[PDB]
Amino acid sequence: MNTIAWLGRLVIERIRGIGVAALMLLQIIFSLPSAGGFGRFVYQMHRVGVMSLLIITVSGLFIGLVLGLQGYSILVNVGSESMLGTMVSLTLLRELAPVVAALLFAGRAGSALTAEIGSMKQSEQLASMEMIGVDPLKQIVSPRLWAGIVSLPMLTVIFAAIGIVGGKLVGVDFLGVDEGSFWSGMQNNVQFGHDVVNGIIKSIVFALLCTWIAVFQGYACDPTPEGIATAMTRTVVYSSLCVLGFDFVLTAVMFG
Amino acid sequence: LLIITVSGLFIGLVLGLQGYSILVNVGSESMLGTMVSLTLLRELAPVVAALL
Amino acid sequence: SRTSELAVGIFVIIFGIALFFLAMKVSGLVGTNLSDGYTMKAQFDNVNGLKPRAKVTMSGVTIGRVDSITLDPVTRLATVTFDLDGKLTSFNAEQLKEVQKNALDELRYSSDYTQATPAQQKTMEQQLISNMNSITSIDEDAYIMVATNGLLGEKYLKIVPGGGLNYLKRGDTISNTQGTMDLEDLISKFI
Amino acid sequence: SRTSELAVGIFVIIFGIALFFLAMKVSGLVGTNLSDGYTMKAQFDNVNGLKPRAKVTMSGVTIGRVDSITLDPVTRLATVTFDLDGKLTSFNAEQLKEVQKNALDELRYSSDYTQATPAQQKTMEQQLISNMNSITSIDEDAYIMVATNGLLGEKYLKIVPGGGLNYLKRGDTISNTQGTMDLEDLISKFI
Repeated sequence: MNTIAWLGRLVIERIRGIGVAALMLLQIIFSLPSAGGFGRFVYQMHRVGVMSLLIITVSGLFIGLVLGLQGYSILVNVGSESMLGTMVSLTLLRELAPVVAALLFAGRAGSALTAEIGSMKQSEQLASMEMIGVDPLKQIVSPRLWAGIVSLPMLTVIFAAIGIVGGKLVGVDFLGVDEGSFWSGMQNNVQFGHDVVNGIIKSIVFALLCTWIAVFQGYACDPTPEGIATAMTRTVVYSSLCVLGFDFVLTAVMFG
Repeated sequence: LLIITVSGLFIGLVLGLQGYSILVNVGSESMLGTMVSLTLLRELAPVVAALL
Repeated sequence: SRTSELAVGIFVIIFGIALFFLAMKVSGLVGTNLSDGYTMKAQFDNVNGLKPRAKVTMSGVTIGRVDSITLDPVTRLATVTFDLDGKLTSFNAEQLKEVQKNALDELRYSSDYTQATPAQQKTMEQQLISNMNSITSIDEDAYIMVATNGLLGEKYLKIVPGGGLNYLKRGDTISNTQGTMDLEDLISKFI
Repeated sequence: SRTSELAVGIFVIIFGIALFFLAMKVSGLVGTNLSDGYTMKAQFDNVNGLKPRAKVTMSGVTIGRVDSITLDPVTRLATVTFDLDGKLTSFNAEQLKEVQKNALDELRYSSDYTQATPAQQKTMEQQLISNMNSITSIDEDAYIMVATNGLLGEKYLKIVPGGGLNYLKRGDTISNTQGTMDLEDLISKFI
């Protein structure tokens, strides 16, 4: 009965680990900012956001070419493909662009923060910063958290806009559907406040979880060159489970 | 095995909940079992299970 | 302190279950999120394609859901059992003022004047013991039926409000019903 | 140094394009705008899926929305409020004489004035004061109805015009109606 005893010891440490990461979040956001805190947030928007711009724009095109090619092969048997422009822009705006653009943000810019704060912990830069008197949560961690909550909802819109434009390329200009019935099928069925705004609120709840996890794993490492790399797979797995987990809860509320 | 089996369930609960909200306006949801098993088998399960 | 951490961790997950069972009720996907519901039932001869959670409509407005469909072996008549919302089909305390001068206005008509007794205090006594307690909007010459909602949409119970004399009590069974007309019969007549 | 101040300023521009493209090239925001609208209403005997914020047509052109579809439980009939427009559907500043020169044309005709109560200036002055404001293009003998486009599309309201010597003023109940037909209606009427 050791394996049952080891399994129960595993999920007790993982429960306690949530409680440390909850108390770490209440110390960051319940504080008025220190002098100079906006100059570092603009710089941290460059590392997290702008470097992630190339992967999202390219991969957003490749889903749009697939959604236009799969939606045409199904809607041609029933002979109604004036709804092609609807189902492409309805699959992206409420479902795929909130979800897939959080599965690529957890990889590229999610795990990179855990390496960045993690390598500062093994090389004692975090411990050296505290003896000077500077608190490393306000100095290092907090400009990285606020640059994650802002930079992902700005990236699902670029994912959704490039995905529709890419779906317009293979649907209208390669397979040969009508251009005017493509766009006029959108404005009838796709509202703004029910679909585009509910695709943004779905990504703010996703941007909080892919950043608060990816910061806590790099702050509570164990300082070891092979203990860092084991916490970079702990933050890609835990982000992809909370994205798909809060997907169903937010879909049932918004579209139920 | 644990991440794939759990995350595979969460997409199935979403595909059944989104495909019902669209196919109830056109009133034809005997095709619900088709479009769920056609989205997974040829498109999502090859792609999402390679992103995890 | 470690204990503190633990606690502040059991409180997140317990709050994480309090949200999942809030957002599952307000979605409609579990429980009954319609107020003060009262239940009626009817007896059909043929109800095809009718599951629970169907629509019950008065003129095309969703007022209720169906809960159970059973079948009597001996008499061969099916059984529906639906629940209706009562916020908008009942006469509440305000809405008694609209019906008391209307449902008792049909009682003191020219038809009932020289018929039972022109001294009777029963004709006003019948109404307020039925107007104040256990009232519906549904009349006693209405029949219910099954319709289609777009010749392609799923089935849904439909009430036909026809005429009006008197109401039902909360829990009564509608006598008059109308069965469906399935697909394989319509193609017999059409040809 | 100046790069990190600039390469974020580009990132807000490319977000600025791809947000503007969603609102005013994909989503319907630029196409919905009630140009100084008002509100009228009606009462129906069947509204089988008239979803809110639908469209209202006069001759096959969008001149209105839908706002509320609730029951009227003293008659158990529907109640729809639709907001039309004040530039597509009414007579503007120059146009006010076009309805007084039409009231004098077909309505104040001498063979029509000699068909009613005897006067010389009773209706002749009324057509200058009633017709000047609170007046739409809808002639009062125009009965609204529910329709659908194609055989899969949503329900929309259709106002069939014709005749009419007075115009519906403001907030008025449109006179006649007809409900929507589906399979429970048609095959029970095809015989």
